[PDB]
Amino acid sequence: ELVKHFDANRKELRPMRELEIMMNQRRRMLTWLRRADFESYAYVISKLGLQDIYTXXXXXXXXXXXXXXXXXXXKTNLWQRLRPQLLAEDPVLAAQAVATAAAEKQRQT
RNA sequence: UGCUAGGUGACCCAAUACGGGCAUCGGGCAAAACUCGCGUAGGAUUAGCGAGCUGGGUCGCUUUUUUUUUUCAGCGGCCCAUGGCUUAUCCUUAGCCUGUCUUAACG
Repeated sequence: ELVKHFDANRKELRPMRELEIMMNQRRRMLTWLRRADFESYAYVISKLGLQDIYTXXXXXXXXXXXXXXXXXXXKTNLWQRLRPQLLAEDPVLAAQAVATAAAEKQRQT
């Protein structure tokens, strides 16, 4: 609901720090819980439907079939960078992004 | 592989009588050569490595030789898995360690 609010409001700045605090503590919680109780980890990111976000390294891929996804660069504003990360780790938000993109492109047409 | 001692000689030299060289065998211990575990000058005004930059298969990788058992590497050619590192590369200083001097010691 905050990412819906935050394509709605762009120039908000105070609890966007709090938005970062939720994203970072959620990352801490998954990366702890995978080490701690793996069945609960898999259970939750199947029920919510989330990918793996755990950590010259590999992000715990399988034995074979080593499909990969790594992004490293070779001055920004806020929401122009905080939007595609939160789109990137979460597939439901990517689905909402492509759905509202098709919605606006066929609503303007 | 290299030394020293042995034992052999259808060989050569020496011998008022006998030992040396020369070939081969094998006992003793030995070097050599390779591999990896770590250590190691600073520089971001060196940030990507202009590269096979790492790995797997295939050969080529110039010898059989005592009983159940025995023989490295990208080093080159070919495919191929697309990865390997990130003080990685690049620069400039510099042989390295024990040493010697000092400090009470650490340095």
